[PDB]
Amino acid sequence: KYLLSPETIEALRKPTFDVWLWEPNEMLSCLEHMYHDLGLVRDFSINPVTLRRWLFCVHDNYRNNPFHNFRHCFCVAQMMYSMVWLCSLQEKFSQTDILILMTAAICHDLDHPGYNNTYQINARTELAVRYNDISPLENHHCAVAFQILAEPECNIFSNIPPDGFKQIRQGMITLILATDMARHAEIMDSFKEKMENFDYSNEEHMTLLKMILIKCCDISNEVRPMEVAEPWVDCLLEEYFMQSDREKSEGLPVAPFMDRDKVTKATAQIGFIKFVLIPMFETVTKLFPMVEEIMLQPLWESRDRYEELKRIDDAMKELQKK
Amino acid sequence: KYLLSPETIEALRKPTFDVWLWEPNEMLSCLEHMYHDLGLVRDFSINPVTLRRWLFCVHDNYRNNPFHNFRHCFCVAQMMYSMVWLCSLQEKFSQTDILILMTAAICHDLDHPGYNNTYQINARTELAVRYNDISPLENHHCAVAFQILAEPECNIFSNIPPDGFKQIRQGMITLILATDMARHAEIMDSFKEKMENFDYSNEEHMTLLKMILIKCCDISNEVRPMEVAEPWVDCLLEEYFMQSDREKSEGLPVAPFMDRDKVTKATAQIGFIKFVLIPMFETVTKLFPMVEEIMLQPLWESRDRYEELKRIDDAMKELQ
Ligand SMILES: COc1ccc(NC(=O)[C@@H](C)Nc2nc(=O)c3cnn(C4CCCC4)c3[nH]2)cc1
Ligand SMILES: COc1ccc(NC(=O)[C@@H](C)Nc2nc(=O)c3cnn(C4CCCC4)c3[nH]2)cc1
Ligand SMILES: [Mg+2]
Ligand SMILES: [Mg+2]
Ligand SMILES: [Zn+2]
Ligand SMILES: [Zn+2]
Repeated sequence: KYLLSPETIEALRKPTFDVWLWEPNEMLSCLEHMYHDLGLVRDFSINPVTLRRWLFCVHDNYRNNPFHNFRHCFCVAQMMYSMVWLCSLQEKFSQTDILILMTAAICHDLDHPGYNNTYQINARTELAVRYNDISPLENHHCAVAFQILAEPECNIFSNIPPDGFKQIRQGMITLILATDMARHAEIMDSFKEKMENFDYSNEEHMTLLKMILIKCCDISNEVRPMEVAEPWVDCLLEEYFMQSDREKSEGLPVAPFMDRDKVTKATAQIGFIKFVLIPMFETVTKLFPMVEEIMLQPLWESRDRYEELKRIDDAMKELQKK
Repeated sequence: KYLLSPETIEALRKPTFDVWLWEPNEMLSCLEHMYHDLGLVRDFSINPVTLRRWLFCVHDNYRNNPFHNFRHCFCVAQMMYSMVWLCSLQEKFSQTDILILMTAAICHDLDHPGYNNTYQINARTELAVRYNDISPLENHHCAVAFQILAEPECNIFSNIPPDGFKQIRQGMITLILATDMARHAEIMDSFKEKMENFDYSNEEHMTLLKMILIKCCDISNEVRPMEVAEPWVDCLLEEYFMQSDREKSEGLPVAPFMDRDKVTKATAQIGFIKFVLIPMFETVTKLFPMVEEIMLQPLWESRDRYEELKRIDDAMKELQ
């Protein structure tokens, strides 16, 4: 099982990579390859043995949730990796920025519990109390990421000078905190503002672009081939129901899109695709045209397919009406 | 002792109150009085007994630092109390806002370790790593505040509907997080921006004002009579120097303004009074003119005194 075939290693570079075919060790090997392949091990003097141990801690710090598990972690990092090639991001970003994008992608959901921020806050959990209701999950993911890096045996940054560490740390924090969907509209507005006259030499412009990139990868499941993308919806709804169930037997509010009685696989995706994914990737296409064909296309197909599924679903519902 | 006298109860409403005369149990009694006096106990159905246990928990959660200790906590709240009367804040703010201001003031520095954010961040402390370098101390103060309020025996908000709690919690977090001096100019800029045409109806305007109010009380030591204020400068430097020593000892960056070899009592206060205190109180005076005579005058006087103490210091150094 261990040892990636050259076929796999080449497939790893595209958004068509079948993320379900592999097990922890294989995905870990793939992640390891990405760091070597992108020139990060080289340019940052990353002890290659430390790189593997680090990946092991990361994996150990992910929970067995239906959706927010290590495989999701792998999907986001693999999609980021695909973006780097598709958009030749190495022509626009320094290696440090590439390191930040990949590492934040891998760490962005560390120790996720399976219940979102709205639950944390409403249920006044320890995390919501610790972070004063401000992106409790994302703040936690960052903290865990750096508690891991604080451990010598897992410190892939041990050979980077202090100034570079601070720059990397700051960049990662910004990107991980940017994955909080509550800030989606805000961040999209900020990006579309800079978008009027984007400037690659403008640090603030690049910061927003990196935020949009990790955001894109985080919710990119529907960009993948239908057979690869569809099973994720079930995983998502499983986790969502696990929460709405709890919020119900606790008297806490319940979100409709998480309601076991109102949400279907299709209605869970149609809106998300039309008003979240497509708009975001469209803006990104204004910067990278190749994105439209490789990523906006599968999104359009997915949207149409789900709208058809919804009609069959509505038909069955009509037959259940009394 | 813990039974405040009529004289004490009346003096407690002015910024001239001598905070050094009382012991913790007496200060606790004073704080307790403030909640009854302001109508917070009535209007929020605070169980009087719970109010006492809570204050005891707050007190227990402050550390014995030379500056950031329970007495600092008391000064800020006592100054906020003074302000409510001086500016007639109950005419401008709801009882919920008064509650937010008073409770935030009391909890704003909970469990402060005696070393600022720069130290937490540079030493990569547990707190800095937990808060991702974002106002680690203030975030912590706020977390402890609600960890205490989470305990049923200390929950002074136990009889407040959920919607009220949320509005209060959000308010306190905003105010406690606003006490990070790294954000001083930023907050002053936003406030002054609103001040171009202040609107008591505008919630965003009122949020900034509350932020400025708590900020004023937090660094209001020099507004107090010279005899009350003077001792604080020594507590301030003691704490500051404890940090710079440690930083030197651990090979960490040292901030000149906290450096034991460069800071004198006069240089510590002059700039602070002239560029932080006065400008901030000047803007507030625009909304509350009575503040000029009660808080600015003491400031101008302290400024002039410390400026003189400086010329004397320089002449003494020069003489050698
Ligand atoms: C605007 O903030 C939002 C936060 C969560 C959602 N969730 C959805 O709309 C649900 C019903 N559908 C959905 N489809 C996806 O493929 C997908 C991928 N990620 N996510 C979620 C984004 C938050 C974490 C999981 C998805 N949600 C939608 C919007
Ligand atoms: C602009 O933000 C700043 C933050 C801290 C300082 N500190 C100082 O200037 C020191 C030397 N003097 C000073 N005098 C005071 O009466 C006073 C009261 N509080 N503080 C500090 C405010 C931050 C916490 C302690 C004071 N600092 C100066 C400026
Ligand atoms: Mg997340
Ligand atoms: Mg403080
Ligand atoms: Zn994620
Ligand atoms: Zn303070």
